[PDB]
Amino acid sequence: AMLDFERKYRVRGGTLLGGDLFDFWVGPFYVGFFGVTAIFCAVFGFLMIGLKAAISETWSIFQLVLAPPNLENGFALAPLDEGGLWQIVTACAIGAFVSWALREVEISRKLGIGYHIPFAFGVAISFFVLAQLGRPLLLGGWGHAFPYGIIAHLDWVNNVGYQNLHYHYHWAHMLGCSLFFATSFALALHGGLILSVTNPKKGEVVKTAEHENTFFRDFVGYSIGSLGIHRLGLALALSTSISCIFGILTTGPFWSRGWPEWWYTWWPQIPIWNW
Amino acid sequence: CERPPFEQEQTGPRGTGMYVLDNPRILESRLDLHTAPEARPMASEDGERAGDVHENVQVLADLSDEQFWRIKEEMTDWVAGDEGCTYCHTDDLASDEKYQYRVSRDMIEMTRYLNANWADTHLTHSNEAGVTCYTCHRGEPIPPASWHSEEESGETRFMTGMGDLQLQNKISSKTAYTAFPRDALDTFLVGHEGELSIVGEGEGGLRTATTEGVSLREAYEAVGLMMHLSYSLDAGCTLCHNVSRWASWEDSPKERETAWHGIRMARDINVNWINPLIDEYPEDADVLGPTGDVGKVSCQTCHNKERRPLYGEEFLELYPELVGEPDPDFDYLQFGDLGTDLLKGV
Amino acid sequence: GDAGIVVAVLVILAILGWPNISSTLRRW
Amino acid sequence: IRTGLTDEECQEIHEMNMLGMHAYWSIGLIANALAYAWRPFHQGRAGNRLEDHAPDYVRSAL
Amino acid sequence: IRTGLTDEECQEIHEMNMLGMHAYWSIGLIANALAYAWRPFHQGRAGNRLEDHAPDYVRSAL
Amino acid sequence: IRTGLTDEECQEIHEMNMLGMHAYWSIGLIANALAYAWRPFHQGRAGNRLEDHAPDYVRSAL
Amino acid sequence: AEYQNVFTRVQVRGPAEQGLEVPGGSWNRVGRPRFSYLLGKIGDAQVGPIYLGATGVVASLGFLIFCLMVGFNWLAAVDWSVREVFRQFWWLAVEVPPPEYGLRIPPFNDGGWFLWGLAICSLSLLMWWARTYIRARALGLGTHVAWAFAAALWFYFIITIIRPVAIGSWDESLPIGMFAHLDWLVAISERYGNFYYNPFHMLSIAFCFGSALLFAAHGATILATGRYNSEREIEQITDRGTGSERAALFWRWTMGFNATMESIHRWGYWMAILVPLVASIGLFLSGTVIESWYEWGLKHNLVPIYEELSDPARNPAA
Amino acid sequence: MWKLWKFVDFRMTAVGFHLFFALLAFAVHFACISSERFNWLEGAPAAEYYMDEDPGIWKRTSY
Amino acid sequence: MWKLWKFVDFRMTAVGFHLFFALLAFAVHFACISSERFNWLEGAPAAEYYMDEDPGIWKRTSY
Amino acid sequence: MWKLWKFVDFRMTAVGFHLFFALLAFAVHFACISSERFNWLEGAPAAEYYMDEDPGIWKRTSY
Amino acid sequence: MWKLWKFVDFRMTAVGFHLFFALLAFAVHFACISSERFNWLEGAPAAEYYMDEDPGIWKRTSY
Ligand code: A1LZM
Ligand code: A1LZM
Ligand code: A1LZM
Ligand code: A1LZM
Ligand code: A1LZM
Ligand SMILES: C/C=C1/c2cc3[nH]c4c(c3C)C(=O)[C@H](C(=O)OC)c4c3nc(cc4[nH]c(cc(n2)[C@@H]1C)c(C(C)=O)c4C)[C@@H](C)[C@@H]3CCC(=O)OC/C=C(/C)CCC[C@H](C)CC/C=C(\C)CCCC(C)C
Ligand code: HEC
Ligand code: HEC
Ligand SMILES: [Fe+3]
Repeated sequence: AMLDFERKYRVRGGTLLGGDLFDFWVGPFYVGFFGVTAIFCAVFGFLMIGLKAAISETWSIFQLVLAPPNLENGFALAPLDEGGLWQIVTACAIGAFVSWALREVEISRKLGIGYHIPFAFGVAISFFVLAQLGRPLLLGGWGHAFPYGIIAHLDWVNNVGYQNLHYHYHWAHMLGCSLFFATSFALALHGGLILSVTNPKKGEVVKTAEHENTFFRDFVGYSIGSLGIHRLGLALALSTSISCIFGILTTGPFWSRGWPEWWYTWWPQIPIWNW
Repeated sequence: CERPPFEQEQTGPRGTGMYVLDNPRILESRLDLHTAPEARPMASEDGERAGDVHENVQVLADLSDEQFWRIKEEMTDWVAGDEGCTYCHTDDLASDEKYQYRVSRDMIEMTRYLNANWADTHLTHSNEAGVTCYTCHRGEPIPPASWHSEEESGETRFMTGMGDLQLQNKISSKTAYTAFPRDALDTFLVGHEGELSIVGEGEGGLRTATTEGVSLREAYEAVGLMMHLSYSLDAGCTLCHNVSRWASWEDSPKERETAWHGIRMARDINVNWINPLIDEYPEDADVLGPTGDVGKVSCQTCHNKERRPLYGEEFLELYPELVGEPDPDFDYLQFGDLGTDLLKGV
Repeated sequence: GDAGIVVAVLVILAILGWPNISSTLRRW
Repeated sequence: IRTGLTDEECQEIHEMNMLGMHAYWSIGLIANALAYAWRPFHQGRAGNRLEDHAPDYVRSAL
Repeated sequence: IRTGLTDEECQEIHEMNMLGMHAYWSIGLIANALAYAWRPFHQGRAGNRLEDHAPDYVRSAL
Repeated sequence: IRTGLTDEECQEIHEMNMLGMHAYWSIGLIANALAYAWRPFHQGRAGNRLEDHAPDYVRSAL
Repeated sequence: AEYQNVFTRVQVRGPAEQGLEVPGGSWNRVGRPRFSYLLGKIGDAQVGPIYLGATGVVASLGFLIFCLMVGFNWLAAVDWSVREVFRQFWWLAVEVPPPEYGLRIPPFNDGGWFLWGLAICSLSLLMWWARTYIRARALGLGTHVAWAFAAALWFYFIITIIRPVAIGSWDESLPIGMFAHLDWLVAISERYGNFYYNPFHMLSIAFCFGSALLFAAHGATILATGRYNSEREIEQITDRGTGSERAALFWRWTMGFNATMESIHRWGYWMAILVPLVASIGLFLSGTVIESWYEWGLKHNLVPIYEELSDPARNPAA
Repeated sequence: MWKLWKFVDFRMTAVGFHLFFALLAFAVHFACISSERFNWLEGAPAAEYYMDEDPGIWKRTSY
Repeated sequence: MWKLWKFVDFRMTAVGFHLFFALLAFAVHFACISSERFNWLEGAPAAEYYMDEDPGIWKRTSY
Repeated sequence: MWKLWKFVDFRMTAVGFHLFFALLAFAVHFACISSERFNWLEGAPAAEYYMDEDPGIWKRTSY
Repeated sequence: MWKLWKFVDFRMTAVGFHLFFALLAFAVHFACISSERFNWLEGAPAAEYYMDEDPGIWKRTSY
């Protein structure tokens, strides 16, 4: 139940908050106080999701949604049957994500590694927070935040995108879709490169960093290298999450017309070609 | 760049994203464009008929003299612009030398028809508004949001050459500045063969052996028309839809239904009233479009980037002389849906 | 007609270009 | 750059290549002759569009 | 940069290259001559559009 | 910097380069002469738009 | 704070490495290796040399021919005004054939240029894939990069050729335009129900979001464990060090399970290349098997049902 | 051309021709399918069924 | 130019010419299909079928 | 220019010139295709077919 | 300026100038095609065809 080398690192300390009381492992998982709070928020939020499934009679992961209150509700606490369950689960999700990231900070301290992983997770959490708080603050109510349904939040994404007519044309959407595609492209390239170096044809020896460098130099003229590929990957995925922040915070709050009309508003009128 | 706050209208269930944000500052900036002029005082119906005290009066013959003068002054304030009476009139006030005179005669007929027949289904959705001359013209001879056929549907096509966008892939307010087909206004607000119900249905959501849908190009054209609808009403797709289920009328806000009639009404306006005006126009008139066509009526023509024309100002009671008698055989399904009986000439 | 000439030429080319016949012109 | 093949290996590969290319070439030529006799690939000056020769009731994809 | 090929290797490469280039060239010239005799590639001053020469009932994709 | 080629290698590269460029130049000049005699590339003052010369039932896609 | 392994503050330059010996490398490796200090901040500074292979050169030439066909069509669309091309750069496109041709290759200006460019672009992409394969093989590498490109190209061929052919119409294919191919996205999703209700769309987005997740997490993991030379991952795979151990233990203590230095790349490789693969499956089923993803997910209890609206819109056409 | 395998890898040449010919066989079969005259699957008539004489290919026919 | 292979890799040149000629054969065949006169797949008539005189190519014909 | 190959790589010069001339041949054929006068695939008439006189190029003709 | 190659790489300069001049020839030929007067592909008339006098360039002509 423990890795061949795991016990060698399973030491006390590294906790941000929890001391030695929560500083232990249950099976593979390190717990920590932030693990305790993450489990609390996760299980309570899932129990509120089940409560909405019960009250809405929607026992389908796909059809069940915790939607935020109505727009007329504003920032007020809603009835649990009118968006209050969504508010509870929003608090639970923020708490669980923050607790998970802080538990990862604890694990990083215990392993002596940098806090890059909880930082990247915190970038994703920052998207969630700015989407579920920043968009309500910009637009004046919890009802502008996306709901909690496996399929229904896709419907919210659909409707919020089509509120600006053609959401593809959103500048933040264009940049962020390019960034997601570049992230999957670079993950494919990087996994393929590492596996190609370490899994050549049968009978061939494992190649080196020189091999992979000259592979991408021969291939596309540039090789970003071992450190560069991971730096670029963290950058690409993070930047796509920041692009998601900008997209969710600008569609509506900072452009209520169509994003096609947004593009028409400035690009065709750029004076170097508007004549 | 835009800015909060916004006038919000939740058009669907909470959390679905079905709401419309309208910029209050933008509506304030378009307030001059979106408000009809102060109405003239009501004119008495008692008096000599306008067809008796004037030589060449036919469309307004059944009007009293005072009602006639009221509506003439209002039409001057609504279509004449800065040209005034001379816009439609020569030195002789009973002579139709100017095409504007006869076109305005047909326009009075069309406004009467619209207020008599399209009020129950489209023109009085929120308010007993109806339409006046100002609803489209907005004080100008040419309605600012009148549309012509694109200067690619009428051009000679170089079939084996280069650079044919197929009425797409170009900047146009007619598609809300999308790359969607620009001739969608011709396809749907003039033509009747166009299919707007582009979303697949199948059976069980499946392309059954009996399932026949529209082509992807027909989907392009319909989505372009829908972009025009959204542009015209200054709202998103959520104004009339849960975009997740476009084909579902039960999941769509009521504004879809009236929008439907608007589509047909535009077709009506274009087929029975606007296009037959081409005979009245001079052959080389500068007002005519690049394809030599009269400017047609679209959603934007009355919805000049506004949810309801002229802030839903009521004109049916305010201008009874612009309200005609209901057409005995009027049927909103006879504009290319159940048939083409009411689309004259097609 | 002309289709006959085309078919005959294609058949003749297949016969001449068949490996058993085309290889007779192999020179190394 | 050189492939390292000997003269004998190159000649063996070339015999196999001549067999493959020319067998495929003859089979394809016979196939195209058969398809050409079925329906000549190239229209005459009159063309071979159904709309220009068939009656109106004969549907054509145009 | 130098490919390292000897004069004799370059000459056998060039023998094959001349063979392939000129055989493809002659076959293509014959193919283009056949397609030109079928339908001349370049129109006269009158052109060769069907609309300008065919009756009205002959549909033209142009 | 320097490519490292000797004078003789540069001279034979230039022989082949002169041959290639000038053979292509002459073939292109002949081809452009043929295409120019077919249809002069440059219009006169009257132009060569069909709409300005054709009897106006001739379709001009211009 | 500690060094975050985000930028290389001190770059070192050796002799410009032409590359490991490959057949034809001495001739086909072109370009004096140039060192970008800006690129050296993140990764390797060296730019070039590039392999000037037959597949690479002809694929790049075909890409250029395709781009120039698109540009010439855009010019002829805007009366050969480069000014109007740049003004309408995002809107302009080489449009696909209309449905009345079906699978017929139409005249150039009725979608024939699109099919011409599709042939050129597809052949160029296949030559580029061949270059990927051959560049990997010449270095004694696995062809994993070639097969990731093959997954992406399989999706591309589904978008452009295979699925338009199966549907039987070229108008289903992707227009060559910035805004036009996004309009293709909208048209495909709305014509065929809703791709939000397409489970292969769901899975492809799961794998794209998870490519971002894994590649953020993996880049962060490698930058965090770069204190222990974990960025030299080939060594950590053949000679597992404390950096790979710490990465595995971080993820095991977080998630309960971890990967290895090689298996994390297996995970990321498959998570990435699954995006175009299940994407191709879902797109192909859209219009061949599935007519409406909304109706199909309604039958499968996948589509949520929301509160019935007060005063719904009634279809006036019954 | 037997000297070609002194300089061009035969294995890659044959693999590339087989791959390209699979691709091209698909492309050419599709080109036949796209033509109603040649789409055997749809099975449309040939215009020669309705012609009074042989159209030819080079026959220099006149209307 | 038999000396070109002293300075130009013949393997690249031959394989690249084959690749580019596959690409160009597709380009040119597609160009012919995109032409009504030259689309053998659609089989449109030639204008020479309806012309009473040879149009020529360089023949200085006049209307 | 025989000394240019002492300083300029004939490899890249020749390869890039062939690649660019392929691209330019396509570009020029596209320019001809886009021209009604010069599209041989369209086969439009030359205006000279309808002019009663030689337009010239530098002929300095007058209406 | 023969000493410029002591400080400025001639290969870089020549390659960059040829690349820029390819792009510039494309751009300038495009400028001509954009111009109605200079578009030989469309072949529009010159206004000098309808002028009864030389317009000049620097000539102080008055309407
Ligand atoms: C009509 C309409 C429409 C739309 C809509 C819209 C809107 C409104 C928006 C959007 C978006 C976008 N998108 Mg889209 N769309 C379209 C489409 C598309 C396409 C195609 C192909 O077509 C593409 C590719 C695209 C993509 C995209 C991207 C980019 C983005 C997304 C991503 C995100 O965000 O997430 C982000 C997210 C995130 C970060 C998340 C995080 C978690 C957390 C912490 C974690 C944790 C959790 C949990 C639960 C735990 C678990 C446990 C275990 C399991 C045990 N698109 C259409 C058009 N759009 C956004 C933005 O903007 O960005 C920029 C927004 O806002
Ligand atoms: C309808 C239907 C159809 C078809 C069909 C099919 C399928 C399905 C397939 C095929 C094929 C194939 N083809 Mg064919 N075709 C067709 C036509 C044709 C042509 C024309 C011209 O037209 C050609 C030339 C061909 C050819 C061929 C090859 C290339 C391949 C095989 C290879 C071989 O070896 O043979 C073999 C080879 C052979 C045949 C070749 C040869 C030369 C000769 C002597 C000379 C020439 C000429 C020219 C070009 C001029 C003329 C024209 C004019 C106008 C008078 N194809 C049609 C249209 N397909 C295959 C493939 O691709 O694989 C890959 C397949 O699968
Ligand atoms: C309709 C249809 C058609 C066709 C068809 C086809 C197909 C399908 C194919 C082809 C080809 C090919 N072609 Mg041909 N054509 C056509 C025309 C032409 C022309 C003109 C002029 O137009 C040219 C120049 C050509 C040429 C050629 C080559 C380059 C290639 C290769 C082959 C050879 O080698 O031959 C060989 C070569 C040859 C034939 C050539 C040579 C010089 C000569 C003596 C002289 C020159 C002149 C000039 C340019 C100017 C005149 C014009 C004017 C306007 C008067 N193509 C038509 C349009 N295709 C191929 C390819 O691409 O490969 C890849 C293919 O597949
Ligand atoms: C075996 C061996 C061999 C060879 C070799 C060799 C050597 C040594 C050399 C050469 C060459 C060569 N080529 Mg070759 N080849 C072969 C083949 C071939 C073929 C086939 C397919 O068969 C072909 C087609 C070929 C082509 C060529 C060309 C590219 C070149 C020439 C160029 C000229 O001349 O110019 C000349 C020309 C001139 C000066 C004139 C200029 C203009 C420019 C830009 C233009 C610009 C313009 C623009 C951009 C605008 C346009 C307009 C429109 C509106 C858009 N190859 C074989 C393989 N080769 C040269 C060069 O590169 O230079 C540098 C040299 O030296
Ligand atoms: C329509 C139709 C057309 C055409 C057609 C075609 C095709 C298809 C092709 C071609 C070509 C080519 N061209 Mg040509 N063209 C055309 C014209 C022209 C021109 C004018 C001026 O216009 C030029 C300058 C050219 C030129 C050339 C070259 C560069 C190349 C060849 C190479 C050589 O070397 O030759 C050879 C060369 C040559 C021919 C040339 C050179 C200088 C000379 C002496 C002198 C100059 C002068 C000037 C500029 C002045 C103007 C005046 C007026 C009055 C304003 N192109 C038309 C428009 N294409 C090719 C290419 O690109 O390849 C890449 C191809 O493919
Ligand atoms: C730019 C960087 C990114 C990035 C980076 C990164 N993400 C990381 C790490 C790093 C570095 C981790 O280190 C961490 C980990 O341990 O696994 C590898 C983690 C993780 N992310 C996960 C999901 C993920 N992430 C996504 C996006 C990115 N992730 C972006 C692209 C996406 C989407 C949609 O794109 C998803 C679904 C989990 C698997 C895991 C957290 C577990 C947790 O929160 O515990 C807490 C434990 C649980 C069970 C949470 C339950 C909490 C509430 C009460 C349950 C209800 C859930 C909601 C209300 C959410 C909305 C529902 C939608 C339907 C509307
Ligand atoms: C175009 C929109 C008009 C403007 C502006 C004005 N008039 Fe007009 N007028 C117009 C029409 C089409 C008609 C015919 C009405 C009918 O029922 O057929 C008229 C009618 C008159 C008349 C009576 C004609 C007659 O028989 O003598 C008069 C006297 C008249 N109009 C005057 C008039 C004045 C003074 C205006 C400016 C304030 C004016 N008209 C504006 C069309 C249009
Ligand atoms: C919208 C449905 C309209 C109403 C209501 C009225 N008019 Fe109109 N009118 C409309 C359009 C789209 C056009 C064509 C504009 C174009 O682009 O060509 C017109 C045209 C006229 C004209 C002629 C304009 C001109 O060429 O100068 C006149 C004189 C006119 N309309 C008068 C008119 C009057 C008097 C109306 C009220 C009774 C009226 N119109 C209503 C659209 C609409
Ligand atoms: Fe890695």
